[PDB]
Order: sequence, then structure tokens, then C-alpha cells
Amino acid sequence: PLRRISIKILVHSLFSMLIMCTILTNCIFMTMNNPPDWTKNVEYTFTGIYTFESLVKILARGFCVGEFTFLRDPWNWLDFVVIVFAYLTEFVNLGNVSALRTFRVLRALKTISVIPGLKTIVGALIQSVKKLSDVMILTVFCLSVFALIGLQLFMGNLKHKCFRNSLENNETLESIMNTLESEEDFRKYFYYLEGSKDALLCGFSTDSGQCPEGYTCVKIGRNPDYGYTSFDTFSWAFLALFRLMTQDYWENLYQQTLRAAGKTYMIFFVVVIFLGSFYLINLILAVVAMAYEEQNQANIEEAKCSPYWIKFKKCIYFIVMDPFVDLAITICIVLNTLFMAMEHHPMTEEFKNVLAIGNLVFTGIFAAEMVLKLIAMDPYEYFQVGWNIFDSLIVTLSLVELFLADVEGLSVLRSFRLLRVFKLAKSWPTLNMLIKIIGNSVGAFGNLMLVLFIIVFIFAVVGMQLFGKSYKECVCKINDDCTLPRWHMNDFFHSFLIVFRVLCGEWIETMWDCMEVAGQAMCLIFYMMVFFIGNLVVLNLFLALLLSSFSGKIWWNIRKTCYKIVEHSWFESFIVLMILLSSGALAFEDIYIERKKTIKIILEYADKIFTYIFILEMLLKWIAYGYKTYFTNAWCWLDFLIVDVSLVTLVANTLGYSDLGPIKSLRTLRALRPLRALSRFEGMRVVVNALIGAIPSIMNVLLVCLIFWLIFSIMGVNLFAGKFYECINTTDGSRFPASQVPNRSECFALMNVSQNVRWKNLKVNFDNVGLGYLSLLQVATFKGWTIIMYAAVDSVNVDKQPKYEYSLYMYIYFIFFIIFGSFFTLNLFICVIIDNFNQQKKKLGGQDIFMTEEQKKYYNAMKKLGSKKPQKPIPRPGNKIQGCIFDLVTNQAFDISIMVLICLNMVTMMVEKEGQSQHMTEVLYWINVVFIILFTGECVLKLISLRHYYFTVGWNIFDFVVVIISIVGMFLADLIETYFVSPTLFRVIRLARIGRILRLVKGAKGIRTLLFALMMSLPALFNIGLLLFLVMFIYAIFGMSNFAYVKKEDGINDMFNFETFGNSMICLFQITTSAGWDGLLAPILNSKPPDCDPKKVHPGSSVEGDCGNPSVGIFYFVSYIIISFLVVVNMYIAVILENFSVATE
Amino acid sequence: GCVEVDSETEAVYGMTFKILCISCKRRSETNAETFTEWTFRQKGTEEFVKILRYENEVLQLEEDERFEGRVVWNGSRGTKDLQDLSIFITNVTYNHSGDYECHVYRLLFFENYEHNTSVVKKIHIEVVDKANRDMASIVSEIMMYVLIVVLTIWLVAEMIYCYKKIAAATETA
Ligand SMILES: *[C@@H]1O[C@H](CO)[C@@H](O[C@@H]2O[C@H](CO)[C@@H](O)[C@H](O)[C@H]2NC(C)=O)[C@H](O)[C@H]1NC(C)=O
Ligand SMILES: CC(C)CCC[C@@H](C)[C@H]1CC[C@H]2[C@@H]3CC=C4C[C@@H](O)CC[C@]4(C)[C@H]3CC[C@]12C
Ligand SMILES: *[C@@H]1O[C@H](CO)[C@@H](O)[C@H](O)[C@H]1NC(C)=O
Repeated sequence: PLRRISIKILVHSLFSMLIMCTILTNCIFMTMNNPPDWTKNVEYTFTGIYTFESLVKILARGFCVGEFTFLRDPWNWLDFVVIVFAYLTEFVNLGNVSALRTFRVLRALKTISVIPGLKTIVGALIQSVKKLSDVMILTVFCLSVFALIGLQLFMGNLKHKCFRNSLENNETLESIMNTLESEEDFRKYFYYLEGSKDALLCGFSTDSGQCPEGYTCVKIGRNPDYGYTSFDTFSWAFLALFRLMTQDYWENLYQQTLRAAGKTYMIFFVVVIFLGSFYLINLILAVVAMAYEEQNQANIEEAKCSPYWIKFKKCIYFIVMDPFVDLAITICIVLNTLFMAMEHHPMTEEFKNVLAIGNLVFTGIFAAEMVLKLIAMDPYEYFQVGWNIFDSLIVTLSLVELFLADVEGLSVLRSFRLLRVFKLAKSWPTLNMLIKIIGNSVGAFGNLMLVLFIIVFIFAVVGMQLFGKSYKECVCKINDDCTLPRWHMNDFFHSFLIVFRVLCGEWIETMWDCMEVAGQAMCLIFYMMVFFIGNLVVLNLFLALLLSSFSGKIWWNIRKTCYKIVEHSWFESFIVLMILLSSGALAFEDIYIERKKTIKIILEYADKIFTYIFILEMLLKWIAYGYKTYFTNAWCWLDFLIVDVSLVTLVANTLGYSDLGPIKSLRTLRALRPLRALSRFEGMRVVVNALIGAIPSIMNVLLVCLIFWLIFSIMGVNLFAGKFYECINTTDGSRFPASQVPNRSECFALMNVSQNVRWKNLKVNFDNVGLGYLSLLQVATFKGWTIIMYAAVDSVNVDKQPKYEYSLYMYIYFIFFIIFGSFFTLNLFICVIIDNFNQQKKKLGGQDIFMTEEQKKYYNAMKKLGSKKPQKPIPRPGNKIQGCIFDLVTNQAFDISIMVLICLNMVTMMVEKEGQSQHMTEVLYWINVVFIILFTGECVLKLISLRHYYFTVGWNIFDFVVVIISIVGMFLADLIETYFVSPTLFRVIRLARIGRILRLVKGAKGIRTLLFALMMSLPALFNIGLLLFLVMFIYAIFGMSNFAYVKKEDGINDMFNFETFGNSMICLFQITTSAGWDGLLAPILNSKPPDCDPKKVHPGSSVEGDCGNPSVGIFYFVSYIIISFLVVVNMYIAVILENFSVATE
Repeated sequence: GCVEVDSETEAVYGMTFKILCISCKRRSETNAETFTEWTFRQKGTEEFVKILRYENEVLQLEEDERFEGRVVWNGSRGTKDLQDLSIFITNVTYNHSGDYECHVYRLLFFENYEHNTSVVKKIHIEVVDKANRDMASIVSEIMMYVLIVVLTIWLVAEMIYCYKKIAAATETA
């Protein structure tokens, strides 16, 4: 009876509503870091409600007290554990209350059940995580191999420092290193850059960083970044390689490693960054995407006076519904948008009045037309139109905004005017198709957003409970002011912000603070769980959903003769060789060309030689092809334009008209000569043809995203126009206390009374819609975004000093912009371009559009190479000893033992360390020798028994080659370290031990399949890398010509600049991954003093002044990051997706 | 930035000539106060005598008649951190031939550390009567012309050989 009514209550619908209501209020109550005393009452109320739930389920499912059906549900295990924990807290205290409280956040996980859409998305989460098993194993393998390489090459380099080289009271490096405790003490004896927490790194090579005069460069002290950035141990090397793989603040690692080891060690980075990041990130993306498609396809298959105003109504109806009024209304929308996008900071009052009258005119037009369309239609029918109700809501917002008594604070209403722009979607053909693409499966997007919010909430609360008190108890180890930093986990909002930043791919600086303040183990575990759950899985499911939603006759003889001549293969080879020589000649013109006078003269004359040769080629093509054939061709047009530019420059030089304003800019166009290589190499031709057929759709998507970004940019202009001015101390670049100088007037009074004071604005700010676009690009690429966010959340007003986190809740503007703009827009671009690539592949008839003809032949051979059938067994020798060894070595246990031996040798290589004792070095040396003996014995044993059929196996050849390389490397390294003197060459030679490790993929089924995918993907990646190298070359020459002689401020320094070819290509490779482009752009953006100097002497040359062109700089960097995006990211993704499908097939 | 370029080694009588002495800093962001010393031994003489000293922003010249009223300064101006220590001679004469030395005395300022640096640059010039073009400039022009004529000859030879063959081939069909 009581049990029966308990069941009847349990099945009641009120149960879910009340319980879920409770959990929501509880989750609200879990966000308070310092709860008051009256919160304990409602806490006990929550415990009572949950134990009420548990008791009712016990009575209902306890048909017998044995309680059989209660424990079936895993969620019921969750409820039981939370109840027993809560009553543990209530009855007894053990001293782990914060940890004890930490578990009840899991009561937020009940939310999955009650909304039916969540269980589908969580099923996708589990099936995506299940299929990442092979990829995580491959990632561990690859990161381990690269970590061993990095540990070998850079074992102790990052401890290099500049030591004083002259000590006074009869000291030594040891006596100092024992005494020093703080950074103020370290700065006395080591060279510290101004405003840095780490000593500057230098190296012993000639191409590495230079410790200054009076300092000698020595390996001592700790590593940078509190000591967590190092290759001193396999674990720290593994952390560094994971950071490189995720490209999270990897440019710092790049620059420190190049400054300590040498600029020639950037080959490591290139190999690592190109092959390890891209392949493995796009492998993760591919596995998630294909898992969701297959699951989605399975789901799809499974599921299948009065009459007077009536006459007025008729009249207004046939007068108000003509096609004219709608087109005029859209024109009104466009005019309103153009007017509202003309707001800017230094706006004259006249111009402000102009927009005021324009605003009144437009709002009057819209409200009047709303009235005239209301009057003629029945309101119950008038609200049927979904667009129309949106228009009315807009009209109400605009009327309340206008006619409310003017208030200064409510600028949110001002920003609300932007929402009229979406009404363009009523007629836009592509935008409607796009919203249809969402609307087919918008439930999936909504449930994914809900899951993401719940995950970020849960991790925010866990972080705030676990790490909250630490950030304020050891607040100083992380900030020199003993006050909390910008990113911390003391509050709920800031913990949420950290978790969001981790989802945006920035997890290592906040993690450094976390480990410094609260221990390495907990912080590492937390950040790794957050990264894995959010970034790798959920943010990839989004892109997977978007991808799935998209699914005299002598004259004639002369002409023939010229034709034959030009078509000849030797002619083309000669011309290509001339093109490469011409491009190298361009590469030779550094800022050091004054010292190389001879080479300067030789290139001065070689330029005339090449101009002659190419003019002759042009004339021969004219005589042979004809004029129509020549000028109907785009490649010939490109060649013709380059030859014309060169000829014009040469004629200007010859006629003495050189050193002329316009003409001097026609020499910067000399960087375009490398472009003739495009027409000669087929790989870049096919890659460019792939890129050209996708432009028509990129244009429409770009138009839609331009409208969206324009709305966001006008909102930003409304919110932040002119509010980023700050009055700083130029000696150390610190904002003034904001209580000393409250506004602009007192700051100018300070400048009049004291020097080194400046009322400075930001270079990338929100002052107009044009600059707002640049700020949005930085926020969307996550490069330099923090500098903008800090000044946004600090803004007070126009002529007022900013205050620390005064406008703290302006972070929500950037959270919304990221969510829609960055994520949605970039994923939309990716899906549109990939779908267009698939369309091209279909039109060509299933042909790889990223390979030439011979590449296609070799790729078919590679495909044949990985779908083979069992081969004949090796016959048994009958020597009665050869036979016994044949048994012994053919037995599976032999190969299993060899694999475990390889794993043991890997573990032996892993235990190497920086500073390991000589006994350790000897012991590891001899263990490695015994390993070499074992593998050589295995090779010898296989050679005896298997005889000469050893070389009939591709893997056996690899094993034999590895045996040779290991023996030779050991002996040669001994010889180099004993007789010669070359520690660098000794390390590079001892890198041969790695070959024993690579032998482990022989007996790994998943690693082998994924590496075969890479091996088959290699040709298309070679083509893409070829085109990327051409683009990098052209941009390197143009930046060498323009951006040398620049102030060297943010990302431009003594080693990473635009002064030579090597430096330029280093910077450009860094920016290919979009890393640090804000820091290189910033020194270029400044043009007038006091930001620069246009009359600087630059000893050694005649160039005058050091500050670049903002137009050229902006165009340069924006175009390069856009081209690099389109070329590397999208096409690498496409090649990975195709070949993964091929390989797992 | 600063680029160490070597001086020229050939002055023309009656004209003007600028002697280059550039000494970079190892790190450009550093602070320094540099002054300068020049000494000169005439050809056929074995002694370096002091000729001029430039410190602060004033140039001091000795009483040697070989340089009175015909030397002016062409280095860094108004900086006190020189990095460029050049010299201009107006009205070059035959006595300005020999070996020059541009002593550089640098004092860098650090956190709690001051370093005295020294660099000596050696310049040897000889005065002539008429400037003669560099051997590289002479050779490069001749090589440019011979390459032009060789390429033109090769092209014309290929044109003739191809024209005869194709004209012979026309009569066959
Ligand atoms: C700008 O900042 C500098 C230092 O960053 C201030 O100069 C300091 O002034 C105090 C005055 O007691 C001295 O004790 C310090 O030694 C000075 N530091 C340096 C590096 O010179 C300067 O006063 C600030 N300017 C203004 C207007 O506040
Ligand atoms: C010193 C002050 C006056 C300089 C500011 C000049 C103003 C008038 C300029 C600078 C940048 C310009 C904007 C740049 C880009 C766009 C986007 C385009 O789709 C509509 C016009 C609009 C919005 C421009 C209008 C005028 C504008 C706002
Ligand atoms: C060292 O500096 C002092 C002044 O501090 C200066 O007098 C002296 O000349 C310098 N050393 C040399 C070798 O000139």
C-alpha cells in the first residue's frame, strides 16, 4: 500500500519538475565563493530534498528490502554516493570539506536525462571518445619520439644565461649562485631585459643569441617560465612537445629555443610543427567527424462607422502591399546601416547632429510603415508572419529608446539598433539557404551548445572550489604585487573565464600560475581533463555537425620555327633555371649588401642579363603563339606584366629618371618575379587550380560573415569608441593609479609639470568600423586579443582614465563575439570550402585534385602497397641446426619478446636527464651496448635461418638498416667525443639511437594504419608545401624591402626581424600558423613621433627613418594570414580527410 | 640598424674623401657613452701620431699641418652613443696616404655594472691622380656583353638549323 503509492508518486510528472528545479537553484548556489551563514539552512534543505528522492526511489524499487532494482541505474549509484557523502559531512567532520563539497557538482549531471535531446549528444560524445583510442596511442608514440629528439638536442640549452664576467670581492659563479635568492639579486649578476622575469638566453654558436659586451654566456640557474619550460627531462620535454602540438603559445618556445641553441635548429620546429601538429590535429578532427557521420547515417536508417474603416483597410492594403514598398524598406535598412556605421570617436558635433536627424528620419519611416501595415491586416493574422513580429519588436525597442528621458548609462539600447540588419535575410538567396542548412538539424546545435555550457559550468565550479583559496593564499608567487592576476580562479566568473580560454586553446600560462600556486599534479590533471573534454572532443563535434549538414609563306615558316623552338624541352629547362637564378638574386639583397660590394655589382649586371633573356622569350612567344593566343592566356599575361614592369624600371634607370618618387616603388615590385615559377611547376599549378574553383563560394560566405562582423563591429564602436586612451608612465609603461589622474585634463597637467607622461591610445582599438574590423580579427584569431580585452573591461568613459576591471562584465561581449563570429564563421568557411572541393572531385570524376599525373601513378602504387594478400612461407632449411633456429625465430614468442625488448630500450632512453651523475652515464651506456648486442644477434639469427629471403621483406630491410645505423652511430659518437671536438655533431650523431624506437610500429596495428595514411598523403602535402614556399619567398622579399629599418618593439627584436632572408623566413614560418602576427604588426603600425622617428640615420646605410606604413603593414599581414589559412589549414584538412577514409577502408 | 661597413681605400687628389669607421654594439638596446681617437702613419714613416679626438659633441684637432682646416666630422650627431665614427677630408692631398687607426672607447651601463670596451679599426688609404674603376666592375661589364652575344648567337643558330630542317620537311608532304 505505502510502497505502491510511493511508486505512483515516483512515476508522477511533478517529480522531475521539482527535482530539476532544485538542482538548478543548487547549481546557482554553488557559485558563491564566500557564502553567508543563512546559506546553511537551504543547504540542509537541498540535502533533505535529495534524501527524500532517494527514500522514495528506495520504497518504490524496493518491492523487497533487498533493494534489487534501485542499484541497477548508474545514475542511482551517483545519487547514492552523493547522499552518503553529504551525510558523512553532516554526521562527522574529517577535514576535507572543500574536497567533500567538490563532489556534489556531479548533481548537475542529472540534467542530461530530463531533456531528451541531451542523451543523443552525450551518446555522440561517448562514441567519439571510444574511437579516439588509436589516435591517442599514435599521439603518445609520436610525441614520445619527438620528445626524445628534443631532449637529445636541447638537453641543457634553456639554462643559458649572461653572466657578469667581472666579479669584485674575489668571488666565483658557485659563491654567487649559493647566495642569490630573488630576482632583484639575480639582476645584479645576470643580464635581464627591461620588464622581464627571466634572464635573457644566449648561445655559444655564431647564429644564436648574443650575450652583450661585458657578459659571458654560461649554463647555470633555472629554466624560464618558473622552470616549467625545459628539455632537461623526458617529462618536461613531453610537456613542451604537447604544447608544440596544440600550438599554444608555441612561438615563445620557438624564440627561446632559437636564441639558446641557434637559428639553424628551426628545422626541428618546422618538421615538428608541420608533420606533428597538423597531421595529428587533423587526424583527431577526421576521426571525430567520421564517427559522427557513421552514427548519423545509422540513426537515419533506423528512424526510417465600422464599414468606413473597413474600406480604409482595403485601400491601405492595396496601397501598402505593392512590391515597391518592400524594396524601398530594404533600401532604408541599407541606408540606416551605412549611416550608423559612420560613427567614430573624434566626431564633430555637426556630424553627430547629422546622424541624430538621420536616426529620427529612419525610425520614423520604420514605425510609420509598421503602423500602415498593421492597420490593414488583422493582428491575429499580422502576427502569423515570423519576420513581422521581429519588425514590431524592433519598432518597440526603437520607440522606447527614442522617447525615454535621456540617460547617459543606457548605451545597451543604443547598441540594440543594429538588429535591423538581419531583415536583409528576407531576400538574400545564400543566407536563406544557410539558415535552412542549420534549420534541418538545429536541434543538434542547440543540444551541443547546452552540453558545452553545462561542461564549462561544472569545470568552473570545480576549479573555483579546488584552486580558489590557493590563488589568494599564495597570491604573490604569481604576481609581484601580492594581488590577484588578471586570470585566476578565486571567483566564479574568473574561473569560468579561465575554462573558456582553455576552450579557446590557451592553457599553458594560466596553468603555469596554477601549478605555481597549487601544486603540479592537481593543476595538470584538471587542465588536461578540461582540454581533452572541451577542445579535442566537443569543439570538434561542432565542426563535424557543420560538415555533415553540408552533405608570304616564309612568314609562316618563321612562325612554325619559333613555335618549335619555344615548345622544346631544353628551352623550358633553361627558362626555369633563369627564373630560379633571378629569384635567388633577389634573395641576396639584405641590409648588409653594402659590405658585399662585389656581389652587388654582379647582381646589378645580372639583372640586365635576365631582363634581356625574358624579353627575348616574350618576343619568341609572340611570334610563335600569336597575339590572340598569347593574350587569351592568364599565365602569359602574368609574365607579360612582370616583363613590362622590369623594362619600365630599366628604362627609367637608363634615362637617369631614377631616384624618383613613384619609380622607387616600382623596385618593390621586383619581389613579384618569383611568380613566374607558378606557371612552370605542375604542383603549384594544380594547387592553385584547386583554390581558384572555390573562390565563387568563398565570396558569398565572406559576404555573409562581413555583414555579421559589421554588426559586431558597430556594437563595439558604440561600446568602446575613444575609451581606450590611458595616461601612462613611459619609463616603465604603467597606467597611472587612476586616483592621481582621474581624467585627460589632469594627465595633460602632469605632462606639463612632469616629463615621461603620455596620454596614449591603443594601436588596434575600436575607434571606427575600419579599426573595429582589425580588432575583431585579432579577437577571432586569439592573437593580441587579451590586450584589447583588458582595456575593454577597464574602460570608464571617453576622456576618463581607465580603472581596473571597472567594466568587468564587458567580457560577455567578447564571449558572444567569439562564439558566433570566430567559431561559427571559421567553421562555416572550412565546411563551404571542403564541400566545394568535394564538388570539384565529383565533377572531375573521382580524381584527386591535389596530385599531378606522375604523383597519381605513384599514389596508386602506394595504395596497392597497403592492401596486400598473404605471401608464400619461407621454406624450412634442413641442416638440423638451421631448422631449429628457424623454429625458434619464426615463433610468435620471438617477435613478442623483441617488442618488449624494444619497449625496455625506449624506457632506458627515457631515463636520461640533465645533470645525471657519471655512474648513471656509464650504466646507461652499457645497457645500451647490451641492447645493441641483442638486436644485432637477432639480425644475425634471422640471417642464418631465413637465409637470403630476409631482404624480401620491407620491414626486415628496415631492421637491418637500423642495426647498421646503431652500430655506426655508437662507434662514431665515441670517436667524435674522444678524438674530435664537436658536442653538437656528437648529439646529432647520437640521434641514431632513435631508429631502434621507430622499429616498434612493426607490431602495432593502429599506428601502422595511421602512418600508412600519412605516407599516402605525402605527395599532396609536398605540392601544398611547394606553393607555400613560393608564397613565403615572395612575402619574404617584400618584407625585406619594406620592413627593415623598423623600431624593433613588440615582436621585432635583434633575432626575429625583416633584415635578412633567414630572419624574414623565420618570422613568416612563425606566422604561417597565425602565431604572433599582432606582435609583428604592432611596430609597423606606428608612423609619426613620438611613436617613431622619420629622421633616423641608421649608420652603415642611407635609409632614413624607422617606422613603417600602416596601410602596407596591415595589407601585408592580413593577406598573409588569410592566404596561409586558405592554403595550409583547409587543404591540409581536405587531404587528411580523404586519405583517412582511404586508409581505414 | 647598425651595419659595419669598411672604408674605401682610394682617394683622388684635389677632391673630397670620407673615411668610414663603424663599430656596432653587440646588443642595440644597450646604453653607452663612446668617444673616439684617430691616429695615422704616413707611408714611408713608422709612427702613429694622434690627429683628432671626438668626445661629447665636440671635435678636437691637433696642430699637424697635414689636416688643419680640412677635416670635419661625419659620424653620429647629438647622441653620445656613437656607433659611427667616420671622417671627412675636404681637399685631399698627397700627404693623406698611409695607415689610419680609429680607436673606439665605449662605456656600457648595466644594472649595477659598468664596462669599459675598446675596439681598434685599421684603415689604409692611398691617394691617386685619377679614379680607376674596380676590377669587378670592369670584368662584369665584359662578361655581360659576352653573355648577351653568346645567347644571341645560340638563338640565331637554333633558328637557322630549325628553319632549314622544317623547310626541307615541307617538300615531303
Ligand atoms: C614614472 O616612473 C618612474 C619609474 O618607473 C618614476 O621615477 C622614479 O621616481 C622615484 C621618486 O621617489 C625614484 O625613487 C625612483 O628611483 C624613480 N625611478 C626611476 C627608474 O628613475 C617617475 O617618477 C614616474 N613619473 C611620474 C610622473 O610619476
Ligand atoms: C579623425 C577622424 C575624423 C577619422 C575617422 C574618419 C571616418 C569618417 C572613417 C574612418 C573609417 C571609415 C569606415 C571604414 C569602413 C566602413 C565599412 C563600410 O562598409 C561602410 C563605411 C565605413 C564604416 C567607413 C566610413 C567612414 C569611416 C568611419
Ligand atoms: C675607462 O673608462 C675611464 C672612465 O671611466 C676612462 O678614463 C678610460 O680611458 C677608459 N679606458 C680606456 C682604455 O680608455
